[PDB]
Amino acid sequence: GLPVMTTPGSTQFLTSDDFQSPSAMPQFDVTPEMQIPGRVNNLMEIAEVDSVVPVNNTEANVNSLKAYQIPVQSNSDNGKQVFGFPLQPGANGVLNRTLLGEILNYYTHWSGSIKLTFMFCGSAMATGKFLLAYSPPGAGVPKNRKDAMLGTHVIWDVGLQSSCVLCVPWISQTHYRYVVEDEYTAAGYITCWYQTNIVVPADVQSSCDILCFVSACNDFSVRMLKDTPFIRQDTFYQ
Amino acid sequence: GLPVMTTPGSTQFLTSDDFQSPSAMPQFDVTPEMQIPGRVNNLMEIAEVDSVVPVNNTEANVNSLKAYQIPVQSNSDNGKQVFGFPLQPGANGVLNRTLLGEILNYYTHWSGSIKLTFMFCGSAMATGKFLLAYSPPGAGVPKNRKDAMLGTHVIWDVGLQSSCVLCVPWISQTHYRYVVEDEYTAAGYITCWYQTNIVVPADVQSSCDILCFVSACNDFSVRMLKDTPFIRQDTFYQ
Amino acid sequence: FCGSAMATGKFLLAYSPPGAGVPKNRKDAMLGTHVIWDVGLQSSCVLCVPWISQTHYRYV
Amino acid sequence: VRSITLGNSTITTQECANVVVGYGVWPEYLKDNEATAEDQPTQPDVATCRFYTLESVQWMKNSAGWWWKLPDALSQMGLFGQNMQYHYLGRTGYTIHVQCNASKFHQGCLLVVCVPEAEMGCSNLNNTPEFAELSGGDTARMFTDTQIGETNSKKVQTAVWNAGMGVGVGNLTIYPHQWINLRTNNSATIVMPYINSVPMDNMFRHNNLTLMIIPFVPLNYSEGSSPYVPITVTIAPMCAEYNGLRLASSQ
Amino acid sequence: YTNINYYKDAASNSANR
Amino acid sequence: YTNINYYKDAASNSANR
Amino acid sequence: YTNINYYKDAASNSANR
Amino acid sequence: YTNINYYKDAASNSANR
Amino acid sequence: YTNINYYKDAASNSANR
Amino acid sequence: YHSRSESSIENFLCRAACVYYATYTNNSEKGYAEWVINTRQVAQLRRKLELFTYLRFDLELTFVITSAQQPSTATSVDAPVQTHQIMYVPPGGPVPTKVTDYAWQTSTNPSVFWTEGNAPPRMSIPFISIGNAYSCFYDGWTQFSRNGVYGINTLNNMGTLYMRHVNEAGQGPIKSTVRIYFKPKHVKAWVPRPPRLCQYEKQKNVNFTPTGVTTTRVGITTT
Ligand SMILES: CCCCCCCCCCCCCCCC(=O)O
Repeated sequence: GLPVMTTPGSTQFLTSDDFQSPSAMPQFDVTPEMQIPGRVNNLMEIAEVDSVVPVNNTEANVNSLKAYQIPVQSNSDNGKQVFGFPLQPGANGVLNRTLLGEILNYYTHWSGSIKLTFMFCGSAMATGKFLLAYSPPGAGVPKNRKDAMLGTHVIWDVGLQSSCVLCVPWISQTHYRYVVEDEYTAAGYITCWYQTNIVVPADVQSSCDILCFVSACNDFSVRMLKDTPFIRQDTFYQ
Repeated sequence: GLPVMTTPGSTQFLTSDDFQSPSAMPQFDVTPEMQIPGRVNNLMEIAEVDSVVPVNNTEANVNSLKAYQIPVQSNSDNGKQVFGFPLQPGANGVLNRTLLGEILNYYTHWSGSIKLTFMFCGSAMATGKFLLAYSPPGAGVPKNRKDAMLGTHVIWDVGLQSSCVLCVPWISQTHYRYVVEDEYTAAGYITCWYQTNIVVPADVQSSCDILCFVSACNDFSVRMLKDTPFIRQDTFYQ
Repeated sequence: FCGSAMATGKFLLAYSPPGAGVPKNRKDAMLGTHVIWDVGLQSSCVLCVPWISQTHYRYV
Repeated sequence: VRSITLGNSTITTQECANVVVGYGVWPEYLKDNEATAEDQPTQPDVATCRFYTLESVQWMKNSAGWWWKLPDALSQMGLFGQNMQYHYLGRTGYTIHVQCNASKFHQGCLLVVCVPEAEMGCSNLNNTPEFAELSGGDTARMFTDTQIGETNSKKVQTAVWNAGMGVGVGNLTIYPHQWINLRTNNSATIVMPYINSVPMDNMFRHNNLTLMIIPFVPLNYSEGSSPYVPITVTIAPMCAEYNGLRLASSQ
Repeated sequence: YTNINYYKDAASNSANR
Repeated sequence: YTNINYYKDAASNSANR
Repeated sequence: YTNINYYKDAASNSANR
Repeated sequence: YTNINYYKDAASNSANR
Repeated sequence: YTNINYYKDAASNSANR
Repeated sequence: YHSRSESSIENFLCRAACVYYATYTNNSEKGYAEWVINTRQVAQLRRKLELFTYLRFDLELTFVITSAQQPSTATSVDAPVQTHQIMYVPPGGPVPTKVTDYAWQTSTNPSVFWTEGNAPPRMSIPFISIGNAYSCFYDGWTQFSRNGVYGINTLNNMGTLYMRHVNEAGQGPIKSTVRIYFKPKHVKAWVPRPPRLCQYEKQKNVNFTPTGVTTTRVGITTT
């Protein structure tokens, strides 16, 4: 026969190889294809769908819908903090289990802007202004509205808009950040502050709630497929 | 299938082979390339950079900067020797650990001219002439200036030039010389002698120092990659 | 510079606009307009102090 | 003869001073095609791209050498330090000008070398050196002609002949460098570009450059000559860029 | 080789990449 | 053969010589 | 390859599909 | 393949059929 | 095959016959 | 008339070098091996790489796996051929804790199964850095406060290799050693650096003990 020489890697079974193999059912006639709605071609399409963020992830709220409710009320002071969490979409509990966070945990590196949407769910009679800020790392988390407003921020008026869409820009020294927590690739902090106050008429509940949504923007990408740490097993399922 | 016949060398792992192998990360999207200064394409570029030669490699000077300092002073006689070392760029301590010598110790054969530069580091008031000579082998090292001047040599006047660049020519019976010491490929000797004297005015230090640099010329080349004898190990580094 | 031809030296000549005090050290002085004068290279240095004022004219 | 003006500051050199330009690359602003941060960069220009003069050191007869970590050395210099404090990311080149004048009756030779990513070793093998030992900001850190003992828990191994990096000191010429020979020159000028594996970086957590001045031939003179010979270092940031404006960092 | 199907069935082909 | 890439990824190629 | 007979006898050929 | 001699010697060829 | 060099080095070639 | 082909960066680095080897025995549930991937535990390849400050290359991986029969008391030990599994776990992925762990399902992790007596397994890896080049040296810290870890180790987040016997243990223990070989290909190098002179001391830093610049000779004229 033709002279050949076998190289290293012969007879190996690499789980990510791409080779042809003989068919066990020659000339099998497959069922005709049928148009089904909702075809998906890339996991980024799933990652780009807004999902409700459990910002209130206290131990007493994770087993109910209170985890998604951000309290807000009329205060007697100024510049109080509403919430604050690190921008760790793949490692922080706040964003870990959303659609974006679940897609991220199948990968090792990520890059791109993050779309944050806040919808005010109080009465139509309520008014108020909020300061939503993103602080790049290097310093700590901002501790007051003065520190928060020195970075990227927007002013949200619930009286004018029931939904504010804040797109957190990608500001990093590297092209990609690790999905797991790593200080070398810290992404910063997201905080919200009272710009003026919640103001309501008589016979209106002063305590209201805000819902936060998260999704990837158009420039988002992931790399280095891996097994997720969210599913595990001890024996085969019978 | 197609008839084939396996030849000797099948299934072997040769460390210097050049074959294709399956990728363990199909369709991985690499980080974009970025322009970085100081791109290096050949080790000869490193070998062509001048490095300071420890000509004074006595036991009391190798743990300080005195190893690089060549003493020079005003004498009461004529034709005294300043220094002398064999032209063994890969085996002699004088040139072993320079940039050229370190590149050479990764290889087995070498060929080409060697650029030697001497910079006088005395006072601007000092004057003097030196005879820098290269003696091809066959006889011994020259023992006096008369013997030294019979071979290749140049006259260096520190009063006219603070830096003299002597390019030692390639004179060998073979196209290449061994990096290791071998008498069959002896390269000769480099010596320096007082041509007239160091002469200084009053209130000027008569003792001065000379720095020597070495680098490969444009015709230099190396062959037969090997492991360097300068790094070793006993256990894995933890 | 009217020293001997054998002398060498470098000097920092600085002009500080008002608003703060006079500079008290070389670190403060070098933060404003300044030039480095080497007597070994030039026996005469010509520093042209720029006009920096809020008004077009200053009182004599 | 030749004057270099940056902002409102000027230095003068000989018309044939032979300025050394890094790896042949002049400093430049980050291009769009190789940028990853999306926010608009801050380019202060004249306010930051100017010559800053650090504290002078004295070249003694037994001096072993000095070093400065480049971004840290200018962390308290005018608006450059303020922008460093107020921005998360930054990139910049440098123009390093080293001045040392002496009479024609003096002798000595210095190596002025700019070392990228000069990771240094610790006297204790099991530890790494602390920030105070690695850098002194404006103040220069001194090399030692002796070997630092292992007792010291977090000091830098400052033996000159290994240059604190476990290498041969005479092989430092591979990095961009210039020789100050008192017989011929009284200054050295090295222009270095931004060298990193990423387009931008944090200026406080990463020291991109290290300037080393090492006397290869010791200073000497006869009795009567001036015994005090200072070395003065003047550094100017070039094409300094910043990103990620937020609250000021404490450090 | 670069890309040649060795089998008569489409299921035998390598992945769509 | 002389030179034909058998894989769809550039990392699979042999050395640049 | 795609389809090349390696033998001189028709009985050596693969199935008719 | 169909018919290609892999060797430089005629004795290496297959049978005459 | 008949004659194709599989390697980039001349020393890898078969004998001169 | 003399070519410099063999002094190219490619030819200099495109040679397979052992970077580590690990052992594991089939006589326990903890009979697996792990290794955090790094190129700084061996002197030779580390020194070759550290001639430069930044590098960018693809990698060819080759494993040499050998086994040795351990002492046993059973008469007539007759073991079948052994099959091994090597799994790569990127950072953040679940890690095995025993031989029979569920993590060995390797549904998404890349893994290779290889049987003894065959050619060594081999796979290719692209340039997988989050930066634009690999870094051999890093004069900085991991924390913004300049406390804690200092040096090149801050940038090492390349993952972990796991190795185990696939076969169930028989009548006698078998101890296996897997040798890992790295071969950079398509190499790009920047900022040449002085060759390492002092011997290496630690994996995660550049710590050294001072050593003389060269070997010595008697006098300045000795030939
Ligand atoms: C069974 C699949 C095995 C997959 C193994 C993947 C190995 C990860 C790649 C490691 C790259 C190391 C780069 C070294 C960087 C440096 O020079 O510091």
